[PDB]
Amino acid sequence: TVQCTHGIKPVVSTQLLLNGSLAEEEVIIRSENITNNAKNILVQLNTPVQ
Amino acid sequence: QVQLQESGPGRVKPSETLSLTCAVSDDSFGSSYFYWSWIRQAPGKGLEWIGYIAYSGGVRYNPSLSSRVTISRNIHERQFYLRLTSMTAADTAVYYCARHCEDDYGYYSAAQSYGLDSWGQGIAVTVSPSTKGPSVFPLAPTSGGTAALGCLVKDYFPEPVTVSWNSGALTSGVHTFPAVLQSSGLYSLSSVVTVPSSSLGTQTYICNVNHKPSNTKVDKRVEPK
Amino acid sequence: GGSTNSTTETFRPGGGDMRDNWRSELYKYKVVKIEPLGVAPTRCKRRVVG
Amino acid sequence: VFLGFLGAAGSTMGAASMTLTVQARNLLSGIVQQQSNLLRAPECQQHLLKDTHWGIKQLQARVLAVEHYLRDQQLLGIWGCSGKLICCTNVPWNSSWSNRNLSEIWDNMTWLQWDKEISNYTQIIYGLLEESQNQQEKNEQDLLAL
Amino acid sequence: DIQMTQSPSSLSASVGDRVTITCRTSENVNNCLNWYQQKPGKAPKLLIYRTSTLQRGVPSRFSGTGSGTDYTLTISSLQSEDFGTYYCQHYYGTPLTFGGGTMVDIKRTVAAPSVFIFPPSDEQLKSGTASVVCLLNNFYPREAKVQWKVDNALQSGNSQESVTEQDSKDSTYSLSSTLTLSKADYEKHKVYACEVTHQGLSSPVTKSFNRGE
Ligand SMILES: *[C@@H]1O[C@H](CO)[C@@H](O[C@@H]2O[C@H](CO)[C@@H](O[C@@H]3O[C@H](CO[C@H]4O[C@H](CO[C@H]5O[C@H](CO)[C@@H](O)[C@H](O)[C@@H]5O)[C@@H](O)[C@H](O[C@H]5O[C@H](CO)[C@@H](O)[C@H](O)[C@@H]5O)[C@@H]4O)[C@@H](O)[C@H](O[C@H]4O[C@H](CO)[C@@H](O)[C@H](O)[C@@H]4O)[C@@H]3O)[C@H](O)[C@H]2NC(C)=O)[C@H](O)[C@H]1NC(C)=O
Ligand SMILES: *[C@@H]1O[C@H](CO)[C@@H](O[C@@H]2O[C@H](CO)[C@@H](O[C@@H]3O[C@H](CO[C@H]4O[C@H](CO)[C@@H](O)[C@H](O)[C@@H]4O)[C@@H](O)[C@H](O[C@H]4O[C@H](CO)[C@@H](O)[C@H](O)[C@@H]4O)[C@@H]3O)[C@H](O)[C@H]2NC(C)=O)[C@H](O)[C@H]1NC(C)=O
Ligand SMILES: *[C@@H]1O[C@H](CO)[C@@H](O[C@@H]2O[C@H](CO)[C@@H](O[C@@H]3O[C@H](CO[C@H]4O[C@H](CO)[C@@H](O)[C@H](O)[C@@H]4O)[C@@H](O)[C@H](O[C@H]4O[C@H](CO)[C@@H](O)[C@H](O)[C@@H]4O)[C@@H]3O)[C@H](O)[C@H]2NC(C)=O)[C@H](O)[C@H]1NC(C)=O
Ligand SMILES: *[C@@H]1O[C@H](CO)[C@@H](O[C@@H]2O[C@H](CO)[C@@H](O)[C@H](O)[C@H]2NC(C)=O)[C@H](O)[C@H]1NC(C)=O
Ligand SMILES: *[C@@H]1O[C@H](CO)[C@@H](O)[C@H](O)[C@H]1NC(C)=O
Ligand SMILES: *[C@@H]1O[C@H](CO)[C@@H](O)[C@H](O)[C@H]1NC(C)=O
Repeated sequence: TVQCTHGIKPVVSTQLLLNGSLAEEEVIIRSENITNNAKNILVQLNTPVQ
Repeated sequence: QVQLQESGPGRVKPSETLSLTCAVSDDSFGSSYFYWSWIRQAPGKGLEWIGYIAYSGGVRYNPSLSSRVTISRNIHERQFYLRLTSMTAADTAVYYCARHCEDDYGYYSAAQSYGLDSWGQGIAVTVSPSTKGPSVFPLAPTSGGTAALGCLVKDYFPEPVTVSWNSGALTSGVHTFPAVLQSSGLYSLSSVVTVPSSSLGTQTYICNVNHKPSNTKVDKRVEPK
Repeated sequence: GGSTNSTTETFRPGGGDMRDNWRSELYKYKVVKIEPLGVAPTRCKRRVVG
Repeated sequence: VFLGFLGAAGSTMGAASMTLTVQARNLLSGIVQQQSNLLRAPECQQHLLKDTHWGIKQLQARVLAVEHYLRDQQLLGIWGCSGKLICCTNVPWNSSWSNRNLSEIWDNMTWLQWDKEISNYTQIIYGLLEESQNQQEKNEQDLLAL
Repeated sequence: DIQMTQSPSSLSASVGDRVTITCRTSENVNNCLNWYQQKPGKAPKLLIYRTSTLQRGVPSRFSGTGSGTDYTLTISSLQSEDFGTYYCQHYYGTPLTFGGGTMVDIKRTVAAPSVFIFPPSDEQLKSGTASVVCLLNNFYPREAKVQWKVDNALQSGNSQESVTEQDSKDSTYSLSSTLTLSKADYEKHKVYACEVTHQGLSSPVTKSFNRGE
């Protein structure tokens, strides 16, 4: 539990996410429950590319 | 919203490109979580969803026509457009632009419409290189009961054609069929009328086919051959 | 996604909304309200009043 | 069966004194629905409060309600009656305020016309109420200086 | 991808009847389905945009139910402005599919079609193309089937067909089936028969003719 969240940078982006926070250990892949051509796939990497 | 004004060319030649425009009035465009789709309907058959453009950007089209369909969105111009390259005679159909809102959050001031509640007036796009003259051929009846006779208007383009019987005299019993677009890109329909068996060879029967684009009024007689 | 018996399945870089960027960093956080009032039986009564 | 909010306003003072919880509730269940902001959370964010001062104006009305509650709870507090709805005090009843007997008051009068008859001396009674406690403060003061 | 099916293809009901339409999906859509009404010629008006959620401007006599792969539109009391063709559509991801459709007209007494056959005119035979005409007149309901037999061989893929709408005076339909073959395919065959299967008939009816007689 926290009184305030961590420091979130409001990075304006469209195709690739920039200057965010990285998931530890393996990368993470996020879709909704249905997963069938309708959502938008969210990807969080463990290693940042430059 | 309620005013989805469509515009464009209802006349496209083969192997060309069909561009269409759909303008929105009520500024629901700028609202997020809105999907604006292009849909065509072939006559007699069902309706086919062509493509959709999202609130962020056009994601997907239909897989059959995926490489030949491009939907654009001019934000500030208040409109969104559809482009279809390599126009064939099979793409001759009625086109609509429809709106629908899906919310992953369900978090708004009011309730939205998941379905297509906003529709255009519809553009009828036809594809053929040029306009032809209507070929009229008679159809002869020789039976005890009330016989029948009619005319066949073939290889004409485009629509419409005015088919009257006895220059407007014969009315009751006449049935005029919708046209049938052949694979050659030309139209073909038939118009018939039921007459008693006793009047065969007694009453003259002439069908008047006035084609407005070609300005060709063809009058043909039908008699037992 | 396309029911082609696992033949088709193509991933393109969408240009998704900016809210998805916020979801990418708010995935771990959640807002709740405290309801601190609980009533339970312990077989004790305030016989005396006042 | 319970007459409802302010139902016993025309009843005898004893009957209303039986349903004072009913009048007590409208202090909280008007303000539970507004602080909820559950039906307000999603409708156009926070009911568009930008360029809408009615929104702030509305908010100021909500403030006045909780402010009035705090006035009554403060008065119950400084009279040593915070936890109870009915408390007895040490202040004797000066007869100049009202000459009516107990039966005529509790079985013949309503709280409205009573509050109207005594609105003249309310401040004096409150002064004795703020003062009388002060003798309890002083007894505790004797226990403090040993 | 996902395909949809409607039952029945053609339906003819009376005013005030509780009518149901079945829409079957190939895959589970998770309550994601829309029902639409279309009077012929106009844009399809929206009816129900969820499983059970009704849209506004829509009377209370409509309802939709179902889950998984089966869904049902229902009308408790029919009306006059309820004719036309009805469709179902799923919005479960890309692409979007539509049902075949349910032609719903007003009920009538079953009448048998007056079937006639017409041979290609001699002028058309000069044009290098031959179209034989088969006519159905004054039949009900809309659902019927036509079949062509050239030299007693069933023909498909070259058999056009058109249909007029429900007429005004008698509320019956008319179907003109046009079989189109080249000039070469008309000479080698001397037998041409058109078979029609209809409900108001106690047996399938066939009308035929020959070449050069
Ligand atoms: C608004 O203001 C009005 C003022 O007018 C006020 O009315 C007063 O209401 C209070 C109670 O709310 C009354 O106070 C108590 O009344 C007790 C009597 O109640 C019974 O007796 C009534 C009289 O019946 C007589 O006649 C019948 C023949 O018809 C006869 O058999 C009886 O024996 C008796 O002689 C009666 O009206 C009343 O009502 C029911 O019954 C009758 C039938 O009897 C029926 O017709 C009615 O429709 C209704 O069903 C009931 O039967 C009285 O006894 C009591 O005094 C002591 O006795 C009781 C024991 O019974 C103790 O428990 C109690 O604590 C007392 O110590 C007390 O007086 C008062 O009389 C009313 N005043 C009137 C009417 O002028 C409203 O309540 C106010 N409302 C609000 C919301 O503020
Ligand atoms: C975006 O742009 C930035 C900057 O423009 C790039 O940053 C580069 O990062 C790499 C990796 O860190 C740098 O590579 C360097 O290699 C040197 C090799 O040593 C020789 O060169 C240096 C001069 O750079 C001399 O001083 C040295 O004597 C040798 O002749 C390292 O020396 C550099 O620092 C390292 O020093 C020692 C070596 O063991 C250690 O303390 C560390 O390992 C330390 O890193 C450095 O590693 C490169 O120089 C950077 N560029 C510039 C211009 O400085 C990004 O790579 C670029 N990103 C993309 C995607 O293009
Ligand atoms: C992104 O994805 C798209 C589709 O999802 C890809 O585009 C497809 O590209 C393939 C080629 O790899 C296309 O397939 C080939 O199309 C040729 C052209 O077809 C058109 O023209 C002919 C003649 O005018 C018409 O008849 C036809 O209807 C089309 O209008 C065909 O000539 C090819 O057929 C020959 O090759 C195949 C093997 O490739 C043989 O099996 C055949 O028998 C025949 O010999 C072939 O069909 C495909 O059509 C394209 N898609 C679409 C929708 O058109 C993109 O390539 C891809 N992106 C990238 C970067 O590759
Ligand atoms: C994150 O992963 C969880 C767990 O795998 C996903 O939730 C699962 O969804 C599948 C398919 O609906 C169910 O069979 C599992 O039971 C679910 N498990 C849990 C723990 O919820 C969830 O959808 C994923 N979220 C993404 C990919 O954004
Ligand atoms: C999750 O599954 C339900 C089925 O109960 C479905 O209705 C819903 O649309 C799914 N969620 C999303 C975000 O698609
Ligand atoms: C009440 O106070 C008045 C003066 O304020 C006094 O005259 C009267 O006697 C008092 N009544 C008592 C003490 O009962």
